[PDB]
Amino acid sequence: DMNVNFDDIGGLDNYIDQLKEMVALPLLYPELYQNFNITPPRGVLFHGPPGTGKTLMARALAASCSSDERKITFFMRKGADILSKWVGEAERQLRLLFEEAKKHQPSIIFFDEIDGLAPVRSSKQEQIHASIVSTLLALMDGMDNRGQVIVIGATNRPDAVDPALRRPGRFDREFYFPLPDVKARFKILQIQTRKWSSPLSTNFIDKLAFLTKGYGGADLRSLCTEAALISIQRSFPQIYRSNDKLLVDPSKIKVKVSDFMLALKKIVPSSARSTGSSPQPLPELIKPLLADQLNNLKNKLDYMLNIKDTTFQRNTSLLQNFIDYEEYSSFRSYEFFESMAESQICKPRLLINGPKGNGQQYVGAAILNYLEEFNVQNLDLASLVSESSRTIEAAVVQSFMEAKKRQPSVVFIPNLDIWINTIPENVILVLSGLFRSLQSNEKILLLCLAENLDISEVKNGILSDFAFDKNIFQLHKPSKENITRYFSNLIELLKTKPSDIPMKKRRVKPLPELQKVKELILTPEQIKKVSACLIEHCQNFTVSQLEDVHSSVAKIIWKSKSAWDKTGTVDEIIKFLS
Amino acid sequence: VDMNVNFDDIGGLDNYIDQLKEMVALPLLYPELYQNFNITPPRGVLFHGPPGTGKTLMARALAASCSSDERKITFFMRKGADILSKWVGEAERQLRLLFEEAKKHQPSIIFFDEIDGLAPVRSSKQEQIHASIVSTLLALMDGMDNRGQVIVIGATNRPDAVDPALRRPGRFDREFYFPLPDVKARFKILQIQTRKWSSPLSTNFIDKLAFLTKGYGGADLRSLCTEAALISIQRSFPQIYRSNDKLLVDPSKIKVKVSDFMLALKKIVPSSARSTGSSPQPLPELIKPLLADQLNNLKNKLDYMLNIKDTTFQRNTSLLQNFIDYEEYSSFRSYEFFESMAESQICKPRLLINGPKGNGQQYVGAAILNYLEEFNVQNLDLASLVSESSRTIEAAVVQSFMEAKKRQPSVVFIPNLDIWINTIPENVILVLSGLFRSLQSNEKILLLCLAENLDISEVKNGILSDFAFDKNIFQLHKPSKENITRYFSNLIELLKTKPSDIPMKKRRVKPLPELQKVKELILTPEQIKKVSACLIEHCQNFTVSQLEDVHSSVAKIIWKSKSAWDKTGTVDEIIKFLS
Ligand SMILES: Nc1ncnc2c1ncn2[C@@H]1O[C@H](COP(=O)(O)OP(=O)(O)O)[C@@H](O)[C@H]1O
Ligand SMILES: Nc1ncnc2c1ncn2[C@@H]1O[C@H](COP(=O)(O)OP(=O)(O)O)[C@@H](O)[C@H]1O
Repeated sequence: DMNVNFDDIGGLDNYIDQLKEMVALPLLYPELYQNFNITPPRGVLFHGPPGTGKTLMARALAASCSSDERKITFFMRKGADILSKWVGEAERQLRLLFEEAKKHQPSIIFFDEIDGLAPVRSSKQEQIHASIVSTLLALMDGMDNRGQVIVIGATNRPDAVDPALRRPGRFDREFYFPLPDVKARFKILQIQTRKWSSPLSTNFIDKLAFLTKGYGGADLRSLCTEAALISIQRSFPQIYRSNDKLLVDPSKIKVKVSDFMLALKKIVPSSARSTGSSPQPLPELIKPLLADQLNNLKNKLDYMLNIKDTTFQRNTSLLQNFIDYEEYSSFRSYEFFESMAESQICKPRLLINGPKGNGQQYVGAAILNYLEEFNVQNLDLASLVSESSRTIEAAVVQSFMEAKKRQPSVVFIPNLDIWINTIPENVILVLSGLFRSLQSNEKILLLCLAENLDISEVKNGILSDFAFDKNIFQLHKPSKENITRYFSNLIELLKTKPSDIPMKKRRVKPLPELQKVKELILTPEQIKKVSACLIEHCQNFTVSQLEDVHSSVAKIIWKSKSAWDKTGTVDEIIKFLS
Repeated sequence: VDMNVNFDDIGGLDNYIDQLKEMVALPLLYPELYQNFNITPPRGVLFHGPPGTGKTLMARALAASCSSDERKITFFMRKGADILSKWVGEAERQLRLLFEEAKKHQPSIIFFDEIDGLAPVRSSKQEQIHASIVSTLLALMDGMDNRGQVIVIGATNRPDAVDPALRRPGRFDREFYFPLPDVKARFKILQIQTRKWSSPLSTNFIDKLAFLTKGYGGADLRSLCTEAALISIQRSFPQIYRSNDKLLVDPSKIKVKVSDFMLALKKIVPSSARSTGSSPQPLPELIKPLLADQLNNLKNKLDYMLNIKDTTFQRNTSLLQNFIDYEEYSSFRSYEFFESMAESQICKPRLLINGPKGNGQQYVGAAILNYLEEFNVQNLDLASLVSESSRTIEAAVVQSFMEAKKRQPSVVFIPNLDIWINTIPENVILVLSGLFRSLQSNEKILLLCLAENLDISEVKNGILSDFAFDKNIFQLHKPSKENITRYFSNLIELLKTKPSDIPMKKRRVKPLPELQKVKELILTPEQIKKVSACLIEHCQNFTVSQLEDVHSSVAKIIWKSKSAWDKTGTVDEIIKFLS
């Protein structure tokens, strides 16, 4: 518990406004609930992925509603911390909790990890957990008409809470705390790196927000902490050898770009610990080879999914939309314009077909990194047959159901050429019947990537019932300008100096103790000959063959990283490409 | 179980010692640096690795080493799910009282040994009795109130059996892989266990023990030194094993020789041999003439494939010693460009070793896996896939590849590929090929397959065409004349020995003291040349298995007459056998 105000939470302004409403307006403006015979909303259920800001929202509601002109007291009970081996002493300890929260009315109650305290309806296990959920229903249903007991509940899996506790009288509003996008991760990184003695450039924070996809709110905090710790390790290492306190001085500890870029390589986000990785953007080496034809593949995805407009809820908040904008013949016209706004999506399908090894694993990852607000459901082989209990049928059906719950979704099938051979025809037809039983306005994009997929399989074959009619994009091999830029990026390492490479040198003097209180020869005929042989050898090559040539020439270049006579390196590059 | 074991007792984990000092000791001494950036220290590490690696030792040494000053650190320790009872109550209540007493004595370390039994994965049935414990653990570790300076350490064999909500910042933000130690760390562990001893061993003997103990963990090295000391006690004073009264011995002249360690290495089966995959070990000294000419070439090929001897970037063994001994030195064009051009040397590391039937592939695979010491070997052989009877083939292949995807220097190892592509189902090869083509180029997952008489038509237009075995096919050719000459020259060196050189043990002339209770060898050099010529001419165009058959068949004849001084009968029997 700290003095966390609401200006230490980034990206959740709408739920901040709704909580400020339900904690201020039924006690500051009481009259407005009489002319409409309505009760104020009583219960709210916070749910979402871990490290998003649920407990931060409860702590900020505790801190902000504690001031001079009004007192609001906070009662917290953790997950199943109220039960004991005594039979009905848990019922006593819950009833007395609501009694002290009732004889007070500054009280608001919070149940962290409600899915362990109040699980689903008990088919077996008629023990004290069912009595706990029955007394919780019977105790928070009503003992006050229009009272002051807001019961906040935090969980990770909201489907594990009892459905009898998810109703319009108890846990009314259900809030989803989403993993932040780029604009919100920018604000979280400014909230963390705010009171530092030397702040960061905003272009660098934009690059950090671009790099940290899949990072929660806690993982950005961990990245900032690890960058500060690497800066303390880099500035004053001598405090890692003494067992007694030394005298170091702050304001020489500045957090550079290298500390963040080294802290990024060791922090895995919580959405990639049991997955291994996250969909990363297109890497900087092969960006000359594929970003000429990824941008087109972005534009089609900007044309069949309506991403760049986002005509519903484009701004930060709904109340801010009522402040800075003016509203507008509302009965037929609203239905008509909402129908024509939602009718811009027919059936989002995309099959990205190319030759073998033409960078499909980069294009799929770059597209899944580009689609920020989408619930990606992977139908690859390593996610379907990973479990030894569920069948391929049940896995495909459950993944499509999770794609149907969270409505902007991407069903993602990489290596469709393998997927139409490993997966039997029954599961492909089950997925086809699931995709034909959807409305047209449903935002479930079926994305597919394949290598050497014959069009006879998608126009009259097994995939002919997925409607890949005009939505087949063709990754073709990179052209001569792309290969020229790729190998100019390669050749610029042959031109760099042996003193310009970042070879770390040993310090000639030891570290200070603390108080215990020549131009290389490269004639431009050789560079043009290396350019011409690298262009002529990689004629009609795919991306994997170009990376093979790039690695094979970069080994020869990195062997002579200290030499100045670069003639033998050029001759070995000539000799390899023959 | 919280002894005086500190940080000089652990050997070979010098990188995690710096981070555990960074998150336990250094916040206590320097709170002004952590409050300068408004950062909390990282609190809570999940130790994971093979069993017998040093997790509990690291926890106890963290509890005892940072408490040498007058800033005491209490060490609460919990065995793996010993906290739950037959009722619903005490399982959450005891964790409540544990975290409250850890809150009270504020610098504290809670150590959950074997946390995979306390916080298991949410299964299909039997939800309640573990989810009600996971819920109170998650709500107590990173709750709304400040937990204080409670450093939570968990320890496990595999981290996937822990719940993923625990593997999250604020609770288990750091995950430390404790590796089976390399030869320098095994040297340091052997130096640590043989440090208190009265007659210490030499340096080169500990070096030879560090080479001989490949695959051993730390606990196996401790058991080796314990069994060597016990065999030394059995060798010096046997009579204490027969009396029931305490005899008077002196704890001198009981020094551990080499012959005690050489028996302890036979009494100890390591955790590498208990596994079902191919145990990495060097080429044995018999067949090292036959194969080390064409193993070295493979090493050279791997040195051009994985950049082992070219390590200027990604040399992170210890970042703090890197910041101590070295020195720093626009921003993108000096770091990111050169890191990309150093990572862009690994394109697609594959290697298919293909020789005739019986040409020593079971030795070449283990020797390559011994050479790749800093790699993570994941065996995709048949026995490791079918050994876990609950898993399927597909799930085991996907699990091994996903374990190889993390800890990125890794080797996916398929021995007996000719058996593998004939007995694994056809969809599993496509699953593995889709997992390999869904990798980036710069990922160091080497695919190492060894095969016996595999057709090139199967890797050209077959079911292994989607693995890119184009240039990376190495042919183990049959061993040449000089290798066979050196092999049988060692055999001949066995033949021309004297029976006084052949080690026969003793029969002692006097019994042990009770304790106070409280000819010339006739073998002409022409016969040696005849036997060597017959061994060479008989083993024409043979493999390693046929050469070992001939070697065993001749070694039996030589060890028949190991006491005879007239070696003409055994030469006649050797020449009679090879006809
Ligand atoms: N939306 C956010 N904005 C800023 N910081 C956040 C946000 N979400 C989480 N954090 C950081 O994460 C920590 C709290 O997250 P946590 O309470 O662990 O969420 P949850 O309970 O959902 O896992 C705080 O230290 C805070 O700095
Ligand atoms: N890295 C190491 N350095 C020194 N000794 C070790 C190391 N690893 C293990 N040991 C020895 O092995 C013994 C048992 O280790 P243990 O705590 O059982 O590890 P784990 O819990 O991982 O099996 C310890 O008493 C220790 O002396």
